[PDB]
This record gives sequence, C-alpha cells and structure tokens, in this order.
Amino acid sequence: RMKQLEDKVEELLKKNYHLENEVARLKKLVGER
Amino acid sequence: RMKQLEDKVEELLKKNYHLENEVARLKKLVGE
Repeated sequence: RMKQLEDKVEELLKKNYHLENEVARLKKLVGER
Repeated sequence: RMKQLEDKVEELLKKNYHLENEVARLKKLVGE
C-alpha cells in the first residue's frame, strides 16, 4: 500500500502539472484577445 | 506514513479539481 500511495501522489502531481501548463497556455490566449 | 500519504493524495486531488475547473472556465471564456 505504501508504494501504491506514493505512485498515486506521483500520478496526481503529473496530472496537476499538465493542468498548470494548460492554464498558462489559456491565460496567454486570454491576454491576446 | 500511510496516513500522511493519504492526506497528500487528498490535497493533490482537490488541487486537481480546482485546476480542472479553471481550465474549463478559461476555455469557455476564449471559445475553445
């Protein structure tokens, strides 16, 4: 279970980083409009 | 440490949902 929980933290951190990248991209578009 | 890791998953999930909501709203704003 400890390894599974560690893996899930790592998974969510990567999902979150993807979303942060999307938010940056969209904020750039917002600025341009 | 099991419990502390569970708490971290929970914090990262709430953050995930916050960012998902933010992406959706920014997308609707810009017509994507």
